[PDB]
Amino acid sequence: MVLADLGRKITSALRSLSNATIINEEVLNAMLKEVCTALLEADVNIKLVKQLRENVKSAIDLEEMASGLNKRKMIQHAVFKELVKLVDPGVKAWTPTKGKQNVIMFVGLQGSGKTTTCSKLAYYYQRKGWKTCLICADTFRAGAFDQLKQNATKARIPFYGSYTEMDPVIIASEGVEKFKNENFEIIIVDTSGRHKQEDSLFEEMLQVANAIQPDNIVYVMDASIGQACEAQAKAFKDKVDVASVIVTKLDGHAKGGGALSAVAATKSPIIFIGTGEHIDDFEPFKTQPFISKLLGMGDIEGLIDKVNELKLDDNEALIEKLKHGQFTLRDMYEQFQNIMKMGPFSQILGMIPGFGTDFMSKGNEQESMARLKKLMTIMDSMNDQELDSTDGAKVFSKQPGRIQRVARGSGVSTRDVQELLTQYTKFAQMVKK
Amino acid sequence: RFICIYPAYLNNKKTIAEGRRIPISKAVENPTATEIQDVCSAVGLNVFLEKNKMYSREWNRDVQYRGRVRVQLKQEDGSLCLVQFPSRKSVMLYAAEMIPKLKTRTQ
Amino acid sequence: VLLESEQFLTELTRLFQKCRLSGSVFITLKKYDNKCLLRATDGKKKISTVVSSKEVNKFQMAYSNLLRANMDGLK
Amino acid sequence: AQYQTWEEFSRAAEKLYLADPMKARVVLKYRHSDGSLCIKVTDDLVCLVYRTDQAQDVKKIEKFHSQLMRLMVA
Amino acid sequence: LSLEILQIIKESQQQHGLRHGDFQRYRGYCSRRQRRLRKTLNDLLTDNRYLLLVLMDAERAWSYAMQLKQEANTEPRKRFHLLSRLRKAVKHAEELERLCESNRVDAKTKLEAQAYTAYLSGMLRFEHQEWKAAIEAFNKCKTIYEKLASAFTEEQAVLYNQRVEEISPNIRYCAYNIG
Amino acid sequence: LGFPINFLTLYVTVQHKK
RNA sequence: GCCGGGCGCGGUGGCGCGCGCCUGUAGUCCCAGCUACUCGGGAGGCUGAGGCAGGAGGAUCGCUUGAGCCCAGGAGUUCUGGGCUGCAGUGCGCUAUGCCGAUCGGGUGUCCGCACUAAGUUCGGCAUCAAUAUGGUGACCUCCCGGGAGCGGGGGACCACCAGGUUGCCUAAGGAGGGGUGAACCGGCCCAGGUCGGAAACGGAGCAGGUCAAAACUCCCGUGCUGAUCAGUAGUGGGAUCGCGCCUGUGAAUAGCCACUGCACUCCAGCCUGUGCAACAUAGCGAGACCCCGUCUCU
Repeated sequence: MVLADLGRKITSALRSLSNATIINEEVLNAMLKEVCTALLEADVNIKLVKQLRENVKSAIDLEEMASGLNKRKMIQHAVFKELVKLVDPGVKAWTPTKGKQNVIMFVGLQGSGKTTTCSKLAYYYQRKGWKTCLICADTFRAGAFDQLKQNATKARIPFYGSYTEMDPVIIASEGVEKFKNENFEIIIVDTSGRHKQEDSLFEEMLQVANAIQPDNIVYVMDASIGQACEAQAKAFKDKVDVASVIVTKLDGHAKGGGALSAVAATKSPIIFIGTGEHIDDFEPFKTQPFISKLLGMGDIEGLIDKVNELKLDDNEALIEKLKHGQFTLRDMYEQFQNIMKMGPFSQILGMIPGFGTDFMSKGNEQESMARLKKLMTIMDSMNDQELDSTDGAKVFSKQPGRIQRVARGSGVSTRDVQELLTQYTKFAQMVKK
Repeated sequence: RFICIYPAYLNNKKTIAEGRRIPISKAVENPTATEIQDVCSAVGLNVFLEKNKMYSREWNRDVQYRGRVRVQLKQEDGSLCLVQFPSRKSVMLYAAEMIPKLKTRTQ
Repeated sequence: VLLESEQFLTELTRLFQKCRLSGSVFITLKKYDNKCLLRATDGKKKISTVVSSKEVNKFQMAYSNLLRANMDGLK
Repeated sequence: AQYQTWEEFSRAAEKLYLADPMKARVVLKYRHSDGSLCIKVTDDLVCLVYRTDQAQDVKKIEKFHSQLMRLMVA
Repeated sequence: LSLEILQIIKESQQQHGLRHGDFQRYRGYCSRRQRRLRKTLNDLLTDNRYLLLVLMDAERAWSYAMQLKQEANTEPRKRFHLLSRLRKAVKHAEELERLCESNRVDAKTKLEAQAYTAYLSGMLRFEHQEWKAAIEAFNKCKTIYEKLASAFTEEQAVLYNQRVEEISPNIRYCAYNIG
Repeated sequence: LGFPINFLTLYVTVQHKK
C-alpha cells in the first residue's frame, strides 16, 4: 500500500530472511509470495508483479552468485535492485538552461494538484538557483488564481494572469513577453483544469503548445488513482515526446506504489513526486530513495540527513562552538531553521526516549505549528550575556525577578520561561555525564 | 458579551497602573480568578471561568496569578440579570468583599 | 856562657813565648872579640850566642823568621 | 835616652856600635804576658832604648839583629 | 596701630589683575593673602594684621561681585549672586569700620574705613539702583576722601584725588535719575 | 564529518526533552 | 883578691836562704846545711879588680805632692762664670707695602622654611541664600462626561522643579552658571522588537537603543573662608669668623729683622767624698846604680 503500508509489508518480508537458519527454495518462494501480495495491495499491475517476481526468483535461485556476500544479503540485493527497476531504473534530471530561456508547460486533470505543484516547481527553481515566473494561462478557474497568487507572495516569484481580459493563448504570449525582458530564465505555464484526459486536456494543450516552443511539458498526475496512472501516461507519451510526469499526493490513498510502477513502465520520464503539502514537499523524483523506503532498508532516516548539503561543510563552524562550550542559545535557531527547511524522518524523536503519546506525529506536528515553538522571543528578550553566563539558569535563581521581566518582555508566562531554563540545564548535565 | 474580571482588578497589592480597579480599602490580598468565580456563581450570577487567559499587565506567569472570569450582566433582551448588579464595578466590589470570607481563606 | 847557634834560637823562641802574657824581651847585638855576639833576656834569664860567616846563612833566615812571627801585638 | 821611632834609634844604635865594635852590646826582652818588646843598646856608659807593643816591629828588629850579626862576623 | 586702606587696596589691585580687570586673579590673591595672614596670626586687637585680614575679606567679596557683573552681562541669574557678594562685601566693611573704632588705632585709619565702607555702600545701592541712597553714600565717600586729601601735601593727596575722580562718574549717573 | 555532525545532532535531540 | 845590684814580700831569735820585678860590661855547673851564732864547698878565667865618694848625659827608679789638667761618684744658699736662658728698662737703624682705597673705619651681602617684595612652584580643606510675577513640566490626589476594550472629553486640590525675568530686616561668599551619571525595579521624552487590549484601526504600559532647561545625584569654573609640602628662586634688614662681594671713610701708616743694659732663678764648676792623675809640660824629694873618674884595698 502507501509509503508506510507497503513499506511495512515489504519490510516485514525482508526481515524474516535476516533471521534465517538456512535459506532454501521454499523459504525463497514464501518470502517472494509475501512481497507478491505486498505490491498487489499497493495496486502495482499484476502483470508487472509477475514479471518482476520471476526476475527476482531467477536471480535468486538459478544464478546464486554471492561473491563475498551472505546468501541473505544477496537475496536482499535482489529484492532491492528489482524494485528500483519496477519504479524506473534511475533518476531523470530536469535540464537547466544556459543563457536565458526555459519554457515549461504544465498539464493536469482537475483533481490532481497541478495548481499546488506549479508553485512547488517554482520553489525548486529558486533552490536550484534560477529565477522563475508564473504564467497563469488557466483562465476560467479563479480559485486557481487565488491560491496560486497567494503561494507566490509567500515566496518571491512574479505571477501574471490578472483579471479576465483576454483568451488563454494571448495571455500566455503576453505573459512570456512581460517576463522575457525580466529574465525569462524559466517560465512555468499551466493549461487549465479540464475534466478528463479524453480530448479535453491534450486537445487543448497543443493549441497552447503551438505558440511557445516547449522545452519540457510536465503532466501533474494524482498518485491516488493508482494504476490508472498508466493509461494516462501512455496517452501523453505518444502525443508529446518531451513529456515528463509528476506524481502527487503520495500520502493518502494506498494506490501510491502502483501509481509509481505504472508511469515508470511507459518510460515517460517521471520528473517529480509530491511527498505532501508544505511548499518544500516536492521531491525531485527521488525514486532511488522512495524505493529504498519501500523494500526497507528503512533507514531513510540517516539517508535524508547525510545526503543533505549543510552536513559535510556546515557541520564544522557550528560544530566547533558546540565542542568548546559556547552554550546552545546560538544553536537553537540554527538547528530549528537549518533543519527548518524540514525533511521528515521517523528518527526525529529517536534521540528522546519516551514511549507515551503520539505515536502519530512521527510525523510533523511540531512543524505544523506556524513557527518552531515559543523559544526565540524569550531568547531575544534575554541580554546577550544573560545567555553567555556559564549557567544562565543560575542567574534566574539568584535574582528571582529576572524570570518575571523576561517572561513579560517576550510575552510568555513564567511557567514556559521556566521550562526553557531547566531544558538548558537538562542538555548540560546530560552531556557532562 | 459577558464582562471581564481579571484578578488584577481586585488586588490590593497592585497599583493603579498595575491594573487595580477598586479602592485599596476594598481591594483584597491576592484574589484568584477561581475565588472570584466561586463567589459570583454563589449569588445567582451567570459566570464561567477562563482558567488560562492572562492579564496583559501581569508580568508574572504563575497560576495563583492567572486566569479570567466572565459574568453575564444583562440578558439578551436587556434586563439586568440581578438588579443589585448594574455595572461591572458593582461585581468587582461585591467580590472584593466576599472573598475574605471564603472558608478557604478564613482557614 | 855561649849556646850552640841552633839551641840559641830555640831558647829565644821560648823567651818570647813566656813574655807574651806580660813581660819584655831584650835582644842585643855587638861585634865579638870575625863574629858577632847575640844576647837576649827577659830580665832574669839570659841567653847568648856567637854567629860567624860559617853560620850566618842558616842563622839569619831562622833568626829572621823568629823575629817576624813573634812580634805580633803591634798596630 | 829612649826613642819614639825605629828610624832614629836604628842609626843612633848602629852608629854607636860603629864607634866601638867591642864594648857595645845589644839586649832584647820579650814578655809575652804583657805584650811588649824592648831593645836596648849599651856601652855601659851610654844607653839607647826602644819600647814597643806593635807587631809591625818584630821584623824591623829581627832584621836589626841580623844586621848587627853581620858586622860582628865580617 | 595703623592701616592705610586706600593705598593698600590700590596697590594690591594693580599688581594682581585689575591692571587688565582680571578680578578672578586678584580675588584669588586676596584669598591666598588671607591664608598667609590667618596662618601667621593663628580681644579687640594686638597687631594691625587683623585689620588687614578683614579688609581682604571685604576685598574678596567686592572683587567677586565685580567678576560677576562682567559675567551677568549675559547671565542675569548671576546678577542675583553679584548683589549677594556686594551685600557681603559691605558686611565685612562694616565689621571693619567696627574694628577701627577701637582706641588703639589712629583716626586717619578711622577715616579710611568709613570712607571705604561708604564706597562699597555706594556700590551696593548703586547696583540696587537706589539712586538717592547710593548718591548719599558716594558723596559721603567723596566728602571724607576730600577731608583726607587736605591734611596731606598735594603729592600724598594725589591718590585720594584720583579716587574721587574715579567715583565722580558714578555720582553723575545717580543724579540724572533723580532729576 | 558524518560521525560527529550526525552524532551531535542525535545527542542534542535526545537530551532536550521538548 | 875578683868574677852583679837594687826594691818589695816571707819561714824566722837570725841570715844566708826563698819568691817576684827591673836593670848593669857580665855568667856556668855539681853537691849540701854551718849552727845558737850568724856562715857552705869544689871547677873556669885573670892583675886586674872589689867597696865607696863625685859627675855630664840620665840611659834611672821610687815616693810624694805640686803645676797642668782634673779622675770616680753624688745633695746641693749664692758671691764667680757657664747650659736653656729668666726678669726689667729703652728703643735705634734699616727695609717692604701703603688714598691702584693698607693698620685703623663705617654700612651691608654671602646658607638661611626670621622680616618685606617679584614671579610664586605646586597641593589641600571647608562652604556657596531667599522673597516673588508669570509661563514650562513631571508626579500625585479628588471629581464630573462619554464608552463593549485599549481609551477619549472636561472641573479642581497638591506636591517637584525648571524659565527669562523682580527683589530681600538676607551673606565672609551667594554667579537666575557649565559638564557628567540618570543605572539591575524608582526622571522625563522618542521608543524598533516583544507584550497586553483590539475584528481591524490603533492605543496602553514599556525593554533594547537614542535623546533632555525641567527626579535625584555628582563633578567644574566662578567665589569666599581656612592651610599651605617646598621654595636647587630674585631684589631689601638679621646671624660664627669678617673670609669671599659691593659702596664709601676719617686718615697716612704699617709690617719685619733686632740692639743695648743691669741682675739672676733651675742646673753646673769654685761644693762634698774617696783610688785625682799618669807622666801628656814638667815639680819637690829620696835613692838604686852603670859609664868616666876620685879614694881605700889585694895572693
